[PDB]
Amino acid sequence: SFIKPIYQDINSILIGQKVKRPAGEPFEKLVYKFLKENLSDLTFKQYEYLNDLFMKNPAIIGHEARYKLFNSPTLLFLLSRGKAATENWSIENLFEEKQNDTADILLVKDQFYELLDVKTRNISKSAFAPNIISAYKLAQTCAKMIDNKEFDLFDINYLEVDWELNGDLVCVSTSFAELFKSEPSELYINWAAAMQIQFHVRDLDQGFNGTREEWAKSYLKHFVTQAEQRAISMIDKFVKPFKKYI
Amino acid sequence: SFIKPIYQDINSILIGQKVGEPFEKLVYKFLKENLSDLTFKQYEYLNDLFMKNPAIIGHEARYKLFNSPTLLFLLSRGKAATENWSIENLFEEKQNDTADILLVKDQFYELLDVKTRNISKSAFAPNIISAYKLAQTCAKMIDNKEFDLFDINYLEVDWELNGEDLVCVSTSFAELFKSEPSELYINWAAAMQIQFHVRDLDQGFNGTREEWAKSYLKHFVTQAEQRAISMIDKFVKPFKKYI
DNA sequence: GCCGGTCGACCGGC
DNA sequence: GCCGGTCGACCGGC
Ligand SMILES: [Ca+2]
Ligand SMILES: [Ca+2]
Ligand code: NA
Repeated sequence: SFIKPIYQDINSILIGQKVKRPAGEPFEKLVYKFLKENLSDLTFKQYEYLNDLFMKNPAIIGHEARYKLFNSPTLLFLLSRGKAATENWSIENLFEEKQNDTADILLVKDQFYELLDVKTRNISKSAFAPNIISAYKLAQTCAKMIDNKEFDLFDINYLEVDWELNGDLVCVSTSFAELFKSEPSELYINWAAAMQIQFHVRDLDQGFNGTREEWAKSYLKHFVTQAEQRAISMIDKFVKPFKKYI
Repeated sequence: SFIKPIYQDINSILIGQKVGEPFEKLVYKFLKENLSDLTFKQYEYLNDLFMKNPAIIGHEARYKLFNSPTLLFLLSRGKAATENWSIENLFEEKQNDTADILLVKDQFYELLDVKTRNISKSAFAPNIISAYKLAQTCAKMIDNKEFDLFDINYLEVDWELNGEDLVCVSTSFAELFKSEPSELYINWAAAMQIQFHVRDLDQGFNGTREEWAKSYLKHFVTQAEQRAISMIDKFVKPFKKYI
């Protein structure tokens, strides 16, 4: 992680900070801005990242060509836009943001990538652990890590930003965590909720003590297990209760 | 539908005015200017139903005000929020709310939900309403035998950024309970949500509401079964080889 | 404490 | 044409 080193300054900086008001999504703008002010050469929005990468090789055109530019089936898988969209990319037609992009920020250096996703959170309101990342996307991710044996390329990390309403919104606190540093098997997969791993960064454990490859293998086990179970529970929850009306 | 008659009226004005989109607010206005009398935001309606009965208090009691195991289900905000309600502590908008707009007149409820559709970006049908919520609804409907109480209608609002702002391009209007059930797409991963564009929605169903519920339920059961099988093939067969 | 449903609308593979 | 996964968080029942 490139950002733990200065997490305290981030912490201190953000705590206090305020934003306008019509959820606290725009708090991420500040993270990016701050990160942009103390890690300039490592910080990109994910679209911003693709852009630079496609600008650096203006001759490489066409999506299959541009895809080769990643040098990593896995990173290829997490950061890249679609074929047509890769096809039609151009200096006059840059990538813009996209709800469904994996990361909110990339910190990259010496060909190591940190994918930062910023979970905002209204602590005054209830406490509903939010979507973290797709369980299925995380699974395909692991398969690739083994299949290409890319176990020392990137990490997925989270920066919670707590805030509350005050006349203006203001961050009262923040947490930070590392995905690949948590227990694969304790991860809560919410299937209906777009199959999203769900937790509060605050409460995420970091006691994991094995290799990255092991982690992938343990996650894939958890996933498959929960997948089998879910298939079964659907009969109970979704069929059984309604057979009677037929 | 208290909308269908004046659909022409609505449509006409909608096209050409500007403002994720949120013309949802726009339309409300029209319906308020022209129907201020049976036009509520869902939550607004609730303050009204609660303001108009200052005697009844606590939740157990306040739900009787719905006089409907079904509307209750679809409209209620739930024990604690309801218990804690009072004129100095009114409901606000809740992301979770079933409806965007509510037209109720002579004890018939029209549950309206607009769908904004960036018509320039993609043809990605949006979530229309959780299929499982709907199941529960149909079940209640059946049970409590209340087929002539409420409609769930949609009104699409297309748009593009042809200018400094967005801009409505055109609209559409369908009725969930006029569609063929067995035909509705249930995207399980997407919050178990029925997905469609209003413009493409079949409106050719000619049975009883009782029939519609019975058919929709069969469709749900069938589709819940295939999804469970889909999971094995999609999220189990392909990864077993890594363990 | 524990658990999992809902709104919102969004591409892109073949 | 046919399909369906993804980000965003967010509530209440026992
Ligand atoms: Ca985020
Ligand atoms: Ca809506
Ligand atoms: Na809906």
